[PDB]
Amino acid sequence: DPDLNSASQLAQGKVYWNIRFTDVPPAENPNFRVEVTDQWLTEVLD
Amino acid sequence: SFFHGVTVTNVDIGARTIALPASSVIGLCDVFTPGAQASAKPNVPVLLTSKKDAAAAFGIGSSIYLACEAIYNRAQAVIVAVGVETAETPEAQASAVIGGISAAGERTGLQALLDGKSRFNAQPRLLVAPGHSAQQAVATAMDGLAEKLRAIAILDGPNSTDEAAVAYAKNFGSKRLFMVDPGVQVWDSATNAARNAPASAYAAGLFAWTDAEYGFWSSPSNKEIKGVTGTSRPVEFLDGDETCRANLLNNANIATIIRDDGYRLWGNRTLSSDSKWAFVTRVRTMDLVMDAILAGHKWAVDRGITKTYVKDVTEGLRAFMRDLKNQGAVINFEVYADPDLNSASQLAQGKVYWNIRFTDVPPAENPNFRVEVTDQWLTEVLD
Amino acid sequence: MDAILAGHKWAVDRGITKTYVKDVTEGLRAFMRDLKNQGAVINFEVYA
Repeated sequence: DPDLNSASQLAQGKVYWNIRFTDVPPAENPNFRVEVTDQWLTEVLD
Repeated sequence: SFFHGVTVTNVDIGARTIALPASSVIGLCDVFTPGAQASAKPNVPVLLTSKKDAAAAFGIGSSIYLACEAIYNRAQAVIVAVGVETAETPEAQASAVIGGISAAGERTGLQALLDGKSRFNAQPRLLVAPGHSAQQAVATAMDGLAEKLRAIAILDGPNSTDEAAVAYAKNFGSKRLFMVDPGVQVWDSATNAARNAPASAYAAGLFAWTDAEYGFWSSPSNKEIKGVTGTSRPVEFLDGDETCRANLLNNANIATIIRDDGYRLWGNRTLSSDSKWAFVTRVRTMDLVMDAILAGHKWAVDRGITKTYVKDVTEGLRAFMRDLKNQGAVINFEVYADPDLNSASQLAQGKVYWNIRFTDVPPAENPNFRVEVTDQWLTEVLD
Repeated sequence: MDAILAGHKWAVDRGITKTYVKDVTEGLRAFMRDLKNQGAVINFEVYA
């Protein structure tokens, strides 16, 4: 820790470490967004 | 020491595979007389797979076996038949086909087709009530049933003139309704004469046949009906004229049965208000690639959003659409995880989004030719 | 114009795939190529 490791905190024996992490969320809702287009319809020409 | 010994783990991080839900189960509902020879209870669904199986459960004289005979003579597919007992008035027969729920807590009429997947694992994709769909009460009940099942409810209009067919087809406006107006004149083996069939089970044999012959992305709108020996009120389709009597019914989103004594279905438009869902082929493939993704991804409901999970759902989704492209169902596709919708706030709730964009194969309902006599290669006659 | 109309009634619901536009034109060039060496036309150009 840059801020919590002060000179007054270190002189009392306290020394702080930050452990930030992001866990793996359970994929409780996979959404699928299906759509019919006409975008690749001109690919039937050659 | 977490463990002193040999661990052998199965990491289970592969991309899975997706199968289609068979696309051809036919939901049937007509009348039959229960007795000694009809071995089915008058509201339970019966799974029928053969013509010998339909006569053993309903009898030969039943009006629902004549709908199985219309299907099994053309194709060979699964039929979830319901069957009802013959009511007194023709008005009270419509309230038995619609059904609803009973005092015993059981679905009775057309609603019993919703039990077609919980009991037989075969959800009906074609909804046919032959002869009763000509009433507006039954055909509105079959439209709401067709969205619960993601099915194509094949209607049939009245056998009156074409003004009574346009005025009947103007009531619906739903993309899961397919109407075949002119009544099939078919041979009756009980009275030894040509009776008028409702011509709705005969189109159901065509939908069940093109899935086994050409695939579920092919409209049945040029294929042939087998048992038909004529059409009541014969429609006109002469040469190429865009003002024929049968073409004016396809312009009103009604399929017809055109040729000399009725051997061609004609029309691939459903009764949709949007021009996007106009073709039956586009509605049929969309309801098939959305029930294959839904039933094929029930392994991924608590797998944990890792990098090898989002990458190995997409690779199992790109490979499913790639197996549809070279099969002939889609033309091209684009499957990708959603960049904007997969926010860090949505991912932290368990929601993770995928986009599946594709184009169906549209039925070539109007192949135009542009012939011209020119003089461009006329100087080629010099050597 | 009456041989093309009566000879393409198989293609009125076949579904537009890449093997359909390629194989209507392949049967349409062969109709004109067999009409060219027969002597009815001089040259042609069939294309989508």
